[PDB]
Amino acid sequence: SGFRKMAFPSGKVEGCMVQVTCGTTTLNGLWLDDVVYCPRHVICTSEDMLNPNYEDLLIRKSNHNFLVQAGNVQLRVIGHSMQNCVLKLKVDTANPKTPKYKFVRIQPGQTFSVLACYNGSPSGVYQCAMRPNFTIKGSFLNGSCGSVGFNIDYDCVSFCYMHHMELPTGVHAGTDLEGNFYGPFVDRQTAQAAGTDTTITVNVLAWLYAAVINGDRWFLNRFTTTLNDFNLVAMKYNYEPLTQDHVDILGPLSAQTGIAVLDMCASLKELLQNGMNGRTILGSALLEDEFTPFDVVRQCSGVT
Amino acid sequence: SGFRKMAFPSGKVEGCMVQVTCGTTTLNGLWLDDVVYCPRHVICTSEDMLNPNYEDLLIRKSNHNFLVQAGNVQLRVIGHSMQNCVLKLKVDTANPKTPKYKFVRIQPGQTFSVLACYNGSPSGVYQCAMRPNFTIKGSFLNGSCGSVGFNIDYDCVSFCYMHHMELPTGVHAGTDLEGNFYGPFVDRQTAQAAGTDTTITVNVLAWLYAAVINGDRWFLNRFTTTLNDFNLVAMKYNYEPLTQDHVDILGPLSAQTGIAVLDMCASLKELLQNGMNGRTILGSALLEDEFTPFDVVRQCSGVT
Ligand SMILES: *CC(=O)N1Cc2ccccc2[C@@H](c2cccc(C)c2)C1
Ligand SMILES: *CC(=O)N1Cc2ccccc2[C@@H](c2cccc(C)c2)C1
Repeated sequence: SGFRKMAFPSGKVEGCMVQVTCGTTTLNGLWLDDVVYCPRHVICTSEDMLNPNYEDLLIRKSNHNFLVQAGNVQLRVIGHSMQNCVLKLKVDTANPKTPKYKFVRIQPGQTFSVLACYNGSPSGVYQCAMRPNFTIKGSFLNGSCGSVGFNIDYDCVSFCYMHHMELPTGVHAGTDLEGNFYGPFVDRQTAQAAGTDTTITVNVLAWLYAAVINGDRWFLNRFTTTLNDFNLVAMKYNYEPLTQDHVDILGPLSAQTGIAVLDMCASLKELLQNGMNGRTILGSALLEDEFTPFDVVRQCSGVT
Repeated sequence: SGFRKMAFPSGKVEGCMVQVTCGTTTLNGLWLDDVVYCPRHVICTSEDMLNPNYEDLLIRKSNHNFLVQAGNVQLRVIGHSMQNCVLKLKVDTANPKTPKYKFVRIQPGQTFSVLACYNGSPSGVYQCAMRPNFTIKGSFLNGSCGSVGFNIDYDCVSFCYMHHMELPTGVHAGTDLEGNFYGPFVDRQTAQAAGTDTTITVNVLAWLYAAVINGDRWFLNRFTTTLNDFNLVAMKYNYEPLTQDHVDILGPLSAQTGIAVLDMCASLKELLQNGMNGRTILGSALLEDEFTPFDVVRQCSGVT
């Protein structure tokens, strides 16, 4: 028992991190097979970030201008191309530690682990969620760009995020591994504001099921609700609307605990209306929304 | 910017995890050099756990009864000994992935990362703290025993914990890598209750400094306090007493922010007395105590 905000083991991703330097800018790269993926703003100076024309800036860059170092050894760059907001640097050596992998573009509400790196070296690993406004709340300082987000299914690493920037409010924006930003963000030092950071309702419900499985049951009430009634309350509290697809995904958790999804929705409704009253659920004084129903099942069953 | 509960990159520890089976019990082992470390209760049946005499149970075990599997390959056990509550299984092959390592016995309040494993395979990584009552609040199911806690300083892994058991209240107990339990716990299926889980005051203050560094400043007040005055309030709220050693350790954070330690103590005092009033600090509605002053410095500076 016990329920923790758990990240995937980072080993498979650590074996892929490299340092990429272009001129005076150093960030992180992801080395998979004979390609190193990194944010295209590695070619920019801080001054260029104000209004960069990446195709124009890239004309002045040759293969030998991208310095790629894996550990303490230099990789030879034999090609380079820009795909959306990422650069793909073809190297002459396939990464011997390349795991089985996929590039996936996740949906808001989905969680993933981030291996934060500086100068191609891992500093730490934590669990994130793609927010409903397409930002993430990470921990990223200067030099962290190029750090990646991922999920693992047994031996296959699905890369879903690459860090590119911090908004003026301290929230983070980045791309999938094809270089497409999540949300409307652009890789430019311009004021870009995030939309409403709503709460991932299906994730809160999943975490309420994890709480019941682990002994925290004080919040269970004598009520039930309907999707429409619940959603009127959810809208009022800036919670994402709950759909029948979300109810379906919670099915296994509902089955394991014997608590119908709509009954858990009514418990959540009373928690929103009445508050926690100084109490905690799984050591938290707020409703946690960065565990998906799949994460709850995985952690509660011990998937390796 | 942004502040996350971050675990160390787990790669170096993943390369050490093995499966240890004795009879019908399977748990995790830590393979360092030519020795595999695992909880001595691997020799027990669930029935034996009620009142086990480990020396007696061990007489019936030979080297060939301990089945050690690293990945999908079997290791040959050429020796075995009991050191306190851990078994040391001498194998004929040194672990080729053994990192630089130390065995450290940590103090309450110190944090570490846990790589939770099942059948020698890693399922996830999370950050823990050794509580003041010598328990940890982990996420451990049956099969997780033998999973280890650790800290990393650049390339040296300091192993500090090995998981052995869950108390009837769902909190966890284990040993250092010499087999000595943290606290008064014994590896027996007997009712053992934990003492008061007090709050790690120095860690809360460190996290309040991290909040200020990251923009969360609403809680800063116009007051100051003394160690004795603060401690009268801390005792009332089941917080650990703050010492001049703790004040000294917070010095770098006090210097970076320009907020004197005793001024932050007064802010903490008002937070304890007045509550959060529905507000959050670094996305938490309660005062976080599982970041040490060293963790705050490390994360805020990007140590790899
Ligand atoms: C993520 C990171 O480390 N940086 C540092 C950096 C170096 C060189 C150019 C730009 C940057 C930063 C930046 C600023 C404004 C916009 C974007 C997309 C990145 C991020
Ligand atoms: C940590 C873990 O997986 N287990 C399972 C287990 C297998 C075999 C014998 C005992 C145990 C469990 C246990 C029960 C009571 C006390 C202690 C020290 C361990 C823990």
